[PDB]
Amino acid sequence: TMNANLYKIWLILDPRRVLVSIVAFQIVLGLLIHMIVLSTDLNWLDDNIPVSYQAL
Amino acid sequence: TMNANLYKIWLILDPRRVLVSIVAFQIVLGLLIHMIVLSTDLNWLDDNIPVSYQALGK
Amino acid sequence: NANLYKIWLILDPRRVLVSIVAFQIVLGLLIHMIVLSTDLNWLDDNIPVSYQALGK
Amino acid sequence: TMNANLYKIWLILDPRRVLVSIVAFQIVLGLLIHMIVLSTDLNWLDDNIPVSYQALG
Amino acid sequence: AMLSFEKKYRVRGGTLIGGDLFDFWVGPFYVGFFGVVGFCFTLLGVLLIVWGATIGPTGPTSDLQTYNLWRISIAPPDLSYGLRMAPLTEGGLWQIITICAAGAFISWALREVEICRKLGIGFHVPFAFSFAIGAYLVLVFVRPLLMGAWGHGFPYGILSHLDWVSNVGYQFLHFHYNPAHMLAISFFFTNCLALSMHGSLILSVTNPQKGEPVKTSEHENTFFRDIVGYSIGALAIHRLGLFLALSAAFWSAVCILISGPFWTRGWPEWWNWWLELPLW
Amino acid sequence: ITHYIDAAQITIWAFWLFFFGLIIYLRREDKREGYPLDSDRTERSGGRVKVVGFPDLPDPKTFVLPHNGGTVVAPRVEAPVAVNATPFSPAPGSPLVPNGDPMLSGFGPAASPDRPKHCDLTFEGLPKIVPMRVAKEFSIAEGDPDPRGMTVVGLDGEVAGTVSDVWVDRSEPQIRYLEVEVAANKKKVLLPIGFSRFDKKARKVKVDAIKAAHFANVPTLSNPDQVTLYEEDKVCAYYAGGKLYATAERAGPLL
Amino acid sequence: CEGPPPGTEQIGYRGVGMENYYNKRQRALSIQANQPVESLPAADSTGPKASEVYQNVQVLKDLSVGEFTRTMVAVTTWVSPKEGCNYCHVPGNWASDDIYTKVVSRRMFELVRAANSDWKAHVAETGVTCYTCHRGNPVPKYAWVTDPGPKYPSGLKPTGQNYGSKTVAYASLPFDPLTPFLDQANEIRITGNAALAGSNPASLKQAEWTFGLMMNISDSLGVGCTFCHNTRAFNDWTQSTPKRTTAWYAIRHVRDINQNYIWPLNDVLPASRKGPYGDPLRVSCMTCHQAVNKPLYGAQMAKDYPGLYKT
Amino acid sequence: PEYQNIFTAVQVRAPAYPGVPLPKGNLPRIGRPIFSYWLGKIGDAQIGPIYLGLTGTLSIFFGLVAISIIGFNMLASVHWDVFQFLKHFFWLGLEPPPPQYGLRIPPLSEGGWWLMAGLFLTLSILLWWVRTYKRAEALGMSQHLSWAFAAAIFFYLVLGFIRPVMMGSWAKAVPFGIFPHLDWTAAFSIRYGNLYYNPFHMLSIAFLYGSALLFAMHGATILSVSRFGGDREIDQITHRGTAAERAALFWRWTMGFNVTMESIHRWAWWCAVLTVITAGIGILLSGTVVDNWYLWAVKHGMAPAYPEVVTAVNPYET
Ligand SMILES: CCCCCCCCCCCCCCCCCC(=O)OC[C@H](COP(=O)([O-])OCC(O)COP(=O)([O-])OC[C@@H](COC(=O)CCCCCCCCCCCCCCCCC)OC(=O)CCCCCCCCCCCCCCCCC)OC(=O)CCCCCCCCCCCCCCCCC
Ligand code: BCL
Ligand code: BCL
Ligand SMILES: CC[C@H]1c2cc3[nH]c4c(c3C)C(=O)[C@H](C(=O)OC)c4c3nc(cc4[nH]c(cc(n2)[C@@H]1C)c(C(C)=O)c4C)[C@@H](C)[C@@H]3CCC(=O)OC/C=C(/C)CCC[C@H](C)CCC[C@H](C)CCCC(C)C
Ligand SMILES: CC[C@H]1c2cc3[nH]c4c(c3C)C(=O)[C@H](C(=O)OC)c4c3nc(cc4[nH]c(cc(n2)[C@@H]1C)c(C(C)=O)c4C)[C@@H](C)[C@@H]3CCC(=O)OC/C=C(\C)CCC[C@H](C)CCC[C@H](C)CCCC(C)C
Ligand SMILES: COC(C)(C)C/C=C/C(C)=C/C=C/C(C)=C/C=C/C(C)=C/C=C\C=C(C)\C=C\C=C(C)\C=C\C=C(C)\C=C\CC(C)(C)OC
Ligand SMILES: [Ca+2]
Ligand SMILES: [Ca+2]
Ligand SMILES: [Ca+2]
Ligand SMILES: [Ca+2]
Ligand SMILES: [Ca+2]
Ligand SMILES: [Fe+3]
Repeated sequence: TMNANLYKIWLILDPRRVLVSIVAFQIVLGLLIHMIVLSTDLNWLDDNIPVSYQAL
Repeated sequence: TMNANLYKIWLILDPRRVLVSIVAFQIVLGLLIHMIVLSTDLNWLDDNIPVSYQALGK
Repeated sequence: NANLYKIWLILDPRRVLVSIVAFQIVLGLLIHMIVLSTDLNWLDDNIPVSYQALGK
Repeated sequence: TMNANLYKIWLILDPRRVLVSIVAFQIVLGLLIHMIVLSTDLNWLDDNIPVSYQALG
Repeated sequence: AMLSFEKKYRVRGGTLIGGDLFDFWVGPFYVGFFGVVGFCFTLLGVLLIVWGATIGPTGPTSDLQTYNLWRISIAPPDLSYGLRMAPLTEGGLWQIITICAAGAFISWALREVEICRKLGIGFHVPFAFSFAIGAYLVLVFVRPLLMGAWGHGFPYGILSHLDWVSNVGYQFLHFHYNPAHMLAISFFFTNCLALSMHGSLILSVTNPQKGEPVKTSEHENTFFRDIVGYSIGALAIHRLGLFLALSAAFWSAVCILISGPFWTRGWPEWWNWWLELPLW
Repeated sequence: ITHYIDAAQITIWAFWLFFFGLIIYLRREDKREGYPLDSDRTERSGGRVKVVGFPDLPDPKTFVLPHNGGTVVAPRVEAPVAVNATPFSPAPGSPLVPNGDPMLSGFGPAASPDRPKHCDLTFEGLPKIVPMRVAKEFSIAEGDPDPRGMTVVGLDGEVAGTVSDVWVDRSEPQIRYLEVEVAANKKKVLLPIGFSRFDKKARKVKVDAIKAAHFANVPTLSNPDQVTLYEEDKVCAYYAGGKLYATAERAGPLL
Repeated sequence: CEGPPPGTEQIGYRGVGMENYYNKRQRALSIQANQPVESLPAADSTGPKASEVYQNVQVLKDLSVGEFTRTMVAVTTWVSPKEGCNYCHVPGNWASDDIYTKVVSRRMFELVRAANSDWKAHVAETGVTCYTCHRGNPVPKYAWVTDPGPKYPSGLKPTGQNYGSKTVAYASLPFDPLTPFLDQANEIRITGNAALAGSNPASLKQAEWTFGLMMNISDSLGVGCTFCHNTRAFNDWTQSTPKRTTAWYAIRHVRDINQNYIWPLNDVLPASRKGPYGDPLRVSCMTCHQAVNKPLYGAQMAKDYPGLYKT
Repeated sequence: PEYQNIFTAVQVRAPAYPGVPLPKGNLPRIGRPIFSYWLGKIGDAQIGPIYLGLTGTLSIFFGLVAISIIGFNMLASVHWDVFQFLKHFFWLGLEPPPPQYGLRIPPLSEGGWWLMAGLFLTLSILLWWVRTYKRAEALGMSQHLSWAFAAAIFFYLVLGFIRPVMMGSWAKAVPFGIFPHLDWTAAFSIRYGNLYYNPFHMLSIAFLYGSALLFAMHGATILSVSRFGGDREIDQITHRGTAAERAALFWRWTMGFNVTMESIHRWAWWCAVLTVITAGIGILLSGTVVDNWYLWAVKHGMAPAYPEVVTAVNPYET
């Protein structure tokens, strides 16, 4: 349920500073999540799938 | 049971300074709570459910 | 006391609210962290079941 | 669906600073991604493919 | 000899002790009462150091006596002498030289006070020098006293006193974890950064690029605001540098004062109060 | 094989060579003010002998002042300036004694060089140090008392006057002088912040340097709305003379 | 925080700074906590040897029956005083070895006898009893197992360090030096014997493992490094104290105890006596010394029990 | 009593200074300056604005990546447990790769994160060096700061990069962590036979002590003549005042010689810079040239000798 006057938020919070912060937060959050997953069983880089590429 | 004049809280506290603080706190609390849960038996990433994906390659 | 309301003639209502809000959040975090450090820990107690065991 | 008035974003964010920050971000990302992959099974420098050159000596 | 602007400052008076008796210069040096007293302590101490080098630890005929500059060492007495005076050849020489040094150091600072009085300047320099004296006195007086023997002092030898530091440090297994020591080092390091920052900025605005005029206070503030978003100010940088240097000396004295008198175990184990807090 | 010479020993010796060269460099830079020295050897040699020590003086450098302020050279030949004092003893190394009333002698801690008769300038070229009456964009920081209207007391607690204005640094905002309207003669004189302690609750400025009656002789400004370097030093030196001269006990000694 | 004055002892030559400091009040309470249990009255040393009276005596053969019984009473107080004789014995059958505690105890007798007779370079004439380790507890309070450290996610290999661990006296040094040095026998020396580079392949990381072991050794004996070293030259035996020579043999002694006495008992010890890696609780410097430079402050207990010596 | 000029008793305010205008090609500064009353008690109350072009933006990005890689691994080493991360923070670290990998890029699971943190902090610092150079260029100032910064970068580079490469192994570099990097410091001295006997260690100490000596002297000297405007060193240098005259005479009368208002900052500059120059050389020579500094000091006749009051039989001989 959203309000019909929700657009008035841009009379309160600076659009410029909000946009910059969002892309900064999302970029940092995305780096963090990729980091967490690599450090777990879900790692898709060192899983040797489809094959191991390190030949003897 | 809230007070009818509770809206008057925005006559005392700046709505703008309040909104930024809630967003920052909620982001950090969210990050904090996720990490605490990952540190326990509740971990949903290293639990090998549904399967262990590293076994598939070793 | 009947004249307790005059406390707001002495102490700034705006900083007291902020101090109460700030103090309560830290205290809440502190108390959770204390309880989670003891036998009362409800997250790593394998209750209702151990989910790491479920994956072995 | 792209918006027809999206161009007005350059009325909000400074075009020069945006350009500078993208270049900076991408140089970092490029080095970071190359290094992560070099620390994994996908490494293409020490994989002895097509041969190991330290063994010819 | 005098600086070409110096003669108009060579005023009579402002002594703490001595008055007209010793109120004179010897070349550049001001003497005064504490100049005379300090000179005697100093020449004696230096000559007794050289005499200790002449006879060595076990007499001038032994193979341990040496004038090698790194190897000369005058050592404090055995701990068994406690707070008593040892024989001159068994550490008492060290004990007399220590008193000369303290007297030499304290006389130097009081002479500085008389010079400040002549020049009508603040007393910051002798006040700051007192922190160095205090640290020396913590090392040779307060800390030995609290532990009960002058022999806890360090020896007077260019390399031999590093052996003292080494073995005292490792009595606590891993002396790096001393909290006052960490704090003091932070001050020593921060002081060095701040000093290079200050020296660089003054030389760079008074010696600008060729063809440029001397730069301004506005340049100085702008320059560090441009780099770190803050400028402390040309007065405050001198406030900061004094605070950092004195803090480094103070926490030095604290960090050795607590090592023995107020703590006897390894220094890492001190941090177990943190680890054992009921939060984790 | 074995060799006595090794790279650590070679390098440490190389450092000493660098370091002693550096020390001589630094000692040369140190002689760009105050040299050659005033000695009695230069007097008796009829000026043939200049006392400079070792190393000798560097070749002169030039400082280019902004806003067409001219050129400063260092080292420089400075004209001897008379010393308003007579020797306590004729023997070398003896102090001197100020002529007349010491406060007014310009000697000892009352002394100062003759700085330039112009005003230090902002980057934009305005007089840097000015009263708040002129720099109307300045204000007192909220939380601190306004010194204007505070009472100025001398070392003996007597009322010297009232703070009539505050002189600020326009380049790096701070109070540099208080302006004191002296009760005795109604003249307006500068008071350096370095000589001022605020007693905020009393709204009093305490000046330990001089007595209330000494405020009558603070050097005066040629122009009431700016201050020259020359006047800055004359003002500060007059207060500083009080540290040694303002009372008898201040001559010393303690014992 | 502690209060002055500390107790002090000079170790080296004056001014070298080899000095020990300790807290007088903690020493007094430690001395109270390291009291030796008074020895039993002497028994008649005559009559038949235990080898010919009892049915399954494999170690204490030459003791008289009196000296043998006296020994059984003593070990009960030292090891299992709450449980009594039947901690190690099948009720109604003293000869039976059909309980794991008796099999372990038999080897413990050989452990102690080997210590008292063959390791005097370490334990001198003081020696050890069961009490030295057990202190009236069946399971020694200060036994150890290989420490796995904190949990990591599956994609990160544990470092074995950078963690607040009591084992290295609360440094962040490698926190399990016991397994590589007091169980296995990894080389502890890293200092070179030549001024110039060219012949010392030891590494900085080996230095950190060695440093971690020395914290543990020092912490186990309640001493600083200067108890055994002149720290201007850690490697130089000529500037070390005789305690360093003693410590050298003690390291080899500890290795012998774990490899040859404790480890072969692993299969017969219950799972409760084993660490997460399946290894048995075993012996370090702390197990006997318990933060004292000599166990029990050098109390001579073994000398009153002839059965605690070989042949 | 007197005013010591330690705290500003009465602060004044004026609209924030936006900074000296920079030549075309420099980006506009960013930030709306604020005033801190409490910063204004000890120094300048203005915070901001700041310059941030491509160099500093690239620098900060590299630096945030580096710092986060470190922190992530610290948190991972207590299994994401934030409370244990706070408990153990001073002990946690990001560890260099094992020696078995030499100078090759090691696996993500065992040292790859250290090498990435080291690479990106190093690039972050190098870009910060360029920033210090550019900010002086845009103001028309000489490059003394960037020269001194280069000396610090030299030492930093020797510790973590130059020496490990010379020694053929990242395992010989420094771990990222509070107490872990203290372990490294002590272990380094142990391994190389007591760093006290390294002569460049001795020199580096002389210059580190000298920096505190010189700033105590200079810091205290200037405050004592600040009553004469001595803190305004630009105009005291171009137009010697009684501040600069009284300062020199205090020291001339104390110890027989003195410097100038300009040249003390040269003494200060060189003392601070030589601290890290000699430190780099000392570390650069350890392991590469000298393996045991004590035995090197013995060899050149420097090590003190003492009467023998303790001694130990070497069980390896017996
Ligand atoms: C692996 C390395 C990794 C490093 C990573 C770094 C990352 C950054 C990379 C990029 C680096 C870029 C470098 C700068 C680029 C260009 C900058 C520029 O604008 O140039 C124009 C620049 C400006 O021109 P200018 O007209 O002079 O303008 C000056 C201004 O007007 C105002 O000038 P001023 O009036 O203030 O005067 C300037 C100042 C000049 O000072 C400096 O600017 C440089 C300061 C030195 C920095 C480096 C430290 C040196 C360490 C030496 C000790 C090593 C131990 C071994 C000893 C070996 C030597 C023998 O004057 C002095 O201080 C005189 C110094 C005299 C030297 C010592 C005196 C004795 C010498 C020997 C005496 C004889 C021996 C026997 C004697 C016998 C009797 C006893 O040209 C210069 O003249 C200045 C040169 C300085 C720039 C280069 C050097 C510093 C920068 C690199 C430092 C690196 C440190 C690493 C050391 C490693 C260990 C050895
Ligand atoms: C075993 C534990 C569960 C789990 C349990 C929970 C629970 C329980 C909750 C979350 C919630 C969240 N989880 Mg989780 N979470 C899991 C796994 C993940 C993983 C992952 C890689 O595995 C990720 C990236 C996330 C991410 C997130 C966020 C989307 C969200 C908290 C945002 C916040 O703090 O906003 C703070 C920012 C603000 C308040 C500013 C205002 C909000 C703005 C306007 C909206 C932003 C988008 C919004 C969060 C969308 C939520 C949509 C869906 C309900 C997810 N979860 C696992 C499987 N997660 C929370 C949630 O849904 O919140 C609604 C929540 O309560
Ligand atoms: C026995 C162990 C129990 C438990 C016992 C308790 C107890 C007991 C209490 C909490 C309280 C809290 N617990 Mg807990 N808690 C458990 C598990 C959790 C977990 C988890 C991951 O497992 C989380 C994230 C939380 C989170 C929280 C918060 C909802 C709350 C603290 C708010 C605060 O500090 O306000 C401080 C900030 C302010 C006062 C600011 C002013 C008002 C603000 C702006 C509005 C806040 C809305 C408020 C949170 C609404 C929620 C009330 C519901 C009844 C929960 N609990 C387990 C199951 N928890 C407290 C609580 O319920 O408070 C009412 C409390 O006393
Ligand atoms: C003379 C030798 C000494 C010395 C000199 C020296 N150091 C120097 C310099 C010099 C001359 C500089 O010019 C340079 C400097 O700029 O100082 C002001 C520097 C410096 N010395 C530094 C530190 C330093 N120096 C040290 C030592 C020393 N420096 C010496 C003893 C040490 C010690 C003792 O170990 C340290 C820790 C830095 C303060 C600075 C170099 C800074 C740098 O390289 O920065 C880039 C690196 C980063 C990691 C950037 C990270 C970004 C931050 C995390 C900020 C995040 C911002 C973000 C936008 C926030 C957004 C959040 C939103 C929610 C708002
Ligand atoms: C408190 C911050 C720092 C500091 C500040 C400080 N030091 C100061 C001052 C100040 C403000 C001065 O005004 C004063 C000065 O005049 O400097 C030029 C001084 C000074 N600080 C000095 C030294 C110095 N300060 C040091 C440290 C520090 N000083 C701090 C870290 C150290 C260190 C770290 O070791 C030393 C080497 C002198 C240059 C000078 C004081 C000169 C003086 O007092 O002269 C009279 C004494 C002699 C000429 C020699 C006396 C000889 C003795 C009688 C016999 C020797 C006994 C001695 C104990 C033997 C030591 C042997 C071995 C250790 C090698
Ligand atoms: C979860 O955490 C978040 C994300 C929230 C953020 C928190 C971060 C935190 C808390 C970080 C804490 C960091 C701390 C405490 C760090 C302490 C660091 C210390 C004390 C470091 C001290 C010294 C380190 C040194 C000297 C390292 C030097 C390393 C160098 C010079 C390495 C260089 C490596 C290079 C150049 C590699 C090149 C790679 C090549 C090119 C060779 O590839 C083949
Ligand atoms: Ca894959
Ligand atoms: Ca899962
Ligand atoms: Ca549960
Ligand atoms: Ca390939
Ligand atoms: Ca480590
Ligand atoms: Fe300065």
